[PDB]
Order: sequence, then structure tokens, then C-alpha cells
Amino acid sequence: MEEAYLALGKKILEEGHFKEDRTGTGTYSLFGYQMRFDLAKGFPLLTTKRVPFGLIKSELLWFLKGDTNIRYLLERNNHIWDEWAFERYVKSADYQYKEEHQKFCDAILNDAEFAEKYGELGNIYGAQWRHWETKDGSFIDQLANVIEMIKTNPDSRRLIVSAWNPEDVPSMALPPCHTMFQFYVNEGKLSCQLYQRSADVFLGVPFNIASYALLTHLIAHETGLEVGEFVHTLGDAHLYQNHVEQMQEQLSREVRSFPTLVLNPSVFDFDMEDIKVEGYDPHPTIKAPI
Amino acid sequence: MEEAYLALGKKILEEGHFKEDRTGTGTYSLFGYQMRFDLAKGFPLLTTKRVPFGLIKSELLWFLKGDTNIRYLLERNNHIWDEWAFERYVKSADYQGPDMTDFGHRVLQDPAFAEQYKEEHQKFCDAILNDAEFAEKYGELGNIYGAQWRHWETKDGSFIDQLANVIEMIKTNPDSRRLIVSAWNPEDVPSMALPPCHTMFQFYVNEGKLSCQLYQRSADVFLGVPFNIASYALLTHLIAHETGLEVGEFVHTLGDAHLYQNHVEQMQEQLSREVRSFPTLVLNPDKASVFDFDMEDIKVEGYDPHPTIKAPIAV
Ligand SMILES: Nc1nc(=O)c2c([nH]1)N=C[C@H](CNc1ccc(C(=O)N[C@@H](CCC(=O)O)C(=O)O)cc1)N2CO
Repeated sequence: MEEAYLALGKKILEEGHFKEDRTGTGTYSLFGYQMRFDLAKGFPLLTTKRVPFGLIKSELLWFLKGDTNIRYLLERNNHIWDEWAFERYVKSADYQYKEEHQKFCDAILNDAEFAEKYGELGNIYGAQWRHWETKDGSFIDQLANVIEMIKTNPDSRRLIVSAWNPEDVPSMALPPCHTMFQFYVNEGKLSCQLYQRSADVFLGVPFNIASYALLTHLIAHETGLEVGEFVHTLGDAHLYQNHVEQMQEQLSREVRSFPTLVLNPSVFDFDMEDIKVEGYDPHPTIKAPI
Repeated sequence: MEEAYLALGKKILEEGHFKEDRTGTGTYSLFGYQMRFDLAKGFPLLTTKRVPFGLIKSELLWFLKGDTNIRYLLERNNHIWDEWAFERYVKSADYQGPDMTDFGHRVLQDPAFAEQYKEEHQKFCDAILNDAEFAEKYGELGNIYGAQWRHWETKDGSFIDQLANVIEMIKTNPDSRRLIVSAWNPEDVPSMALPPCHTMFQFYVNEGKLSCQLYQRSADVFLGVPFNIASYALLTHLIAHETGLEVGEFVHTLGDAHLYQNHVEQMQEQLSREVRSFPTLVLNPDKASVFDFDMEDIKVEGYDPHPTIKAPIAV
């Protein structure tokens, strides 16, 4: 239910606890929240504000093939992670307007070995989902494994993917906000619950819901099953103080019907062309600082 | 409140579809659930049925001290992990009693077999208790809760004390959103007697109060959940004692919440009972660290529950 997201934003406004970090960022937060999305009722892209689907699907697609290189994202006009990769280039060896960014994006896109040394991001979801390093130097492919398990043992209560490794977290720049997820099958239907330890409630959460609903759909298709529910579980849910006006504005609009997801008749061969949304009619974009 | 748990059991009875589980017992099940317990309103040891706290603290201390051998538990008359150890032993090459295949179910249907099990179990326990060679090989459940909390193994030859780190993070960085301890180590799962049912937990701080949330992938609602609730409530209190905070909420999030098909009458009888006030938890003021607490240091007072409701463990 979209109203379940709107109730959470309202509850953060009504009773969220104010905190000022060391650096002067202010949030209102709560701890312990759950919202359900029945995927048969519609694909849960928010109608109260426009949410760009392109970037969600290229990002998910990138996670799914285990890719940790940005070339794939650049090729599809996704600039999410291309800051970190650029930063890494300007404090490196081989190096008022900054049109040097342009030459960097271009070289990554048009060079053989250049994209390997400057486009690699190492340890994030794609690598944690598809390639979890063991002590003996072997690797566990958790996603593929959970897929096989769905096919051959639907009743399993162990359909689990973890993104959280206590060895790697204190040294990585962005520890995974999406901590783990669990699949579940009953009566020909696939559901997924996701534990998110930390959530940007205005800007992050709407991205997150569509991403994991899409994931559920893709695994459903792969396993020949129908879609059940997406259960989104939160830990630290926070609304940045400069997102309040934008939230209040969102609550003043009326909910429309969720649109329809359409998938081309294995999801590891899917590109952008194979995933469409039908009947998306949201209220205009609501801008906000990051 | 207890009503939160009571309501969960009712909803499974009413709406939970049937599922073929790993143990072969059969379950009714829902996916996606959350319960809140305000620890300031009392210590959530269930009143609608007697719950053995002595066993809750045993199992907790055993987790905290990093131990995954059942030996420690038997010295303290706690037998709730016996079956997984015993199973491993009766599958081994060193077992020479009568056949024990699917002993979990055959004890419920066959009184002749129920006495053979009983005696093979009595001799397993004696052997674990008095024979240290046997104990070492057959008391062992693998890298479960204790080993992941205190001794999660690194690639470069060391270990992360996951629980200790997070406690000290509460003291200096109370607003952190990374106050996480995970028991799910993909490398160790297939050598675990069971992969962790209460998989992963998180902590939060506001206004001098400490709250905890648990994600429990798989939840035995009649027999296990009341243990798990009390287990994490107690843990939250220990950490609050050490770090000098009050207690906030315990939030129980569940994946597969299930009622075992042979737990239904139990849950029914339970639901027909009037809730009584929760007891109050009492900790020894002199102790400073979580890891310094022993059995006589942790007590519960004014616990006045309805009677014990017996049920069979799914093995
Ligand atoms: N099927 C299953 N469910 C679980 O909840 C579970 C499991 N297996 N295997 C391991 C851990 C062990 N937990 C257990 C918790 C309680 C009892 C139990 O039978 N309690 C009884 C007996 C008390 C007594 O001995 O006096 C009770 O009446 O409460 C058993 C195992 N665990 C849960 O994490």
C-alpha cells in the first residue's frame, strides 16, 4: 500500500526523534518499522511524486550480473557511482570548469584496459550477492544458490542473501544500507523481505521499494512463479530536516493507482529494453538537497 | 505487550497456509511480521504459560562466552540443544545403539521406541558430561551463535569479536546506524548444526534509552519465540547495564513465523488464558561487563504465570 509509506513519513513528522550529528546534519528518526506491498495490486513506484525508473533498473541489473565496474552504468546514462571512481582518478598517478570529468567518462567508455583500473569499484552488492569470498580463497555465489533453492526446495526457510560482512565494513566507504533479504514461497507465489539498517525516508526509500519489488519480479520470472508480497523492514528510519517541507507537500497529494510492470516473454540476459512500466501517471517531481 | 505475541499466534491459526517443512512435521505459516515490547513496562517473560527463565539465561551466557559445545548447558541441566548434537552422533560411525532414523517423530507414535531413545539419550548426556574426548567430538554444533558473536573468523588468520565491538560502539558512537551483530556467515552455514534462526540484530539510541531490533528468519512460535523474546530482552538489559543507559523497546521482526501442526491445541489452550503483569528483571549492580555475568547474578521476581503447556520439539 502506498499509504503505508505516507503513514511512515507522517509518523516521522509527528513523533520522530531529533538528532544533530557531529557535523550539523539534522534528522528526525524512528527505530523499527515495517510496510507491506502486495505486488498483485500494482507495481509500487510512488504516484505521489515522480520516481525515475531507468536508474533503479540499470542499478539492479548491474547488481544482478555481479558487475562491479561502472562502464555498464555509464553506457546506460547512470551516474550514481561515478563520483567515487572520478575522485580515485584525480588523486592517482596518471593525471574554473571541470571538463576533465567528461574525458574520464569517455575514456572508461572507449578504452580496453583503462576501464579496468579506473572503473572498478571492488566490494559492493553485485560482488556481495554473486561472489562472497571465503577463507580458502574460493567464492560463494549466494544469489544463484538461493535461486536454485527456490526451484528445487520452495519450502526452505533459508532463502537468504547477506550483504553484511563484519570483516569488510569498518574499512569500506559505504557499508551496505541493504543488510539482508529473505525469499519465501507459498502456493505458487514468491515473496521477499528486506532488512535495511539505515534509510533516507524522503529520497532513499522510494528508490529502495521499487528496486526490491523489481528484484522479486525478476526472481519470480526466473523461477516460473507468480508474485506475492514485498515486505520492507526498517531499522534506523530517518527524515533529514531539510526534507520536511518536501514530505509535507507529498502528504497533501492524493494517491493514484500503482502502474503495471511488464517483462519480456533467464533474467541474466535481460537488458533495459526488456523491463517496462505501463500506466505510470505520478504527481510532478519534488526536488530536495542530497 | 504479551498481547502482541498472543495476537501473532491467533493470526497463524486463522490465516497461516500449510507448508511442508524440513523436519517433516508440517507447519502453518505467514511471512513478514513485527512485534514491539516496551521493556520499561516489564520484563517480557510470558504469563499465559510458564516459561523456564533458568534455561533462557543458561543459553544466553553460553552464547556470550563464545561456546558452541553443549557440555556447558548439561552441567546446568539445560537440554534444549541436545537433539541436534545427538542426531550428529547417531549418524556417526561411532554409534552402536538401536537405529535412530527420524527419532523426532517416532517417539510420538511408538512407546517401545520412546523408551529406547530415552535411554540412548541418557547415555549420550552421561558421556558428554564425564568423557572429555567424546564431549569434544559430539558436544559440538559448529560455528553457531557463540562463534559468530565472539569469534567470526577472518581470511587473514584472525577473528572479529562482533558483540564486544558493537557494545563499545554504543558507548562512544551512540547515534551510529551500524550497531549490528550478524550470525549469518555464508561460509559456516553448511557446517552449522542449524543455520541461525535469530539471524541478525541492531541497536539504536535516543534520550538515554537503548533499543534493539532482531531479524529472525525462521520462528517457531509456540516453543521457540517466547525463549527468543526473553533472550533478547535480557541481552538488551545487560548491554544497558554495562553502557549506563535505560532500556527502550525490543522490536521482534520475523520472516517465516510458523506454528507446527502439533502445536495448535497448545496455542489454543494458551489463548484462552487471561494475561497477568510481566515480572521485573534484577541484575547484580557490582558487575560491570556483559561478559562478567554468571547464573546467580541474573534473576526474575514476581513471576506468577499460568501453568506449563507441554509440546514436542520439531527436530
Ligand atoms: N524446530 C526448532 N525450533 C526452534 O525454535 C529451535 C530449534 N528447532 N533448534 C534450535 C534452537 C533451540 N531452541 C529451543 C528452544 C526451546 C525448546 C523447548 O523445547 N522448550 C520447552 C522445554 C522446556 C524444558 O526443557 O523444561 C518449553 O516448554 O518451553 C527447544 C529448543 N531453536 C530456537 O532458537
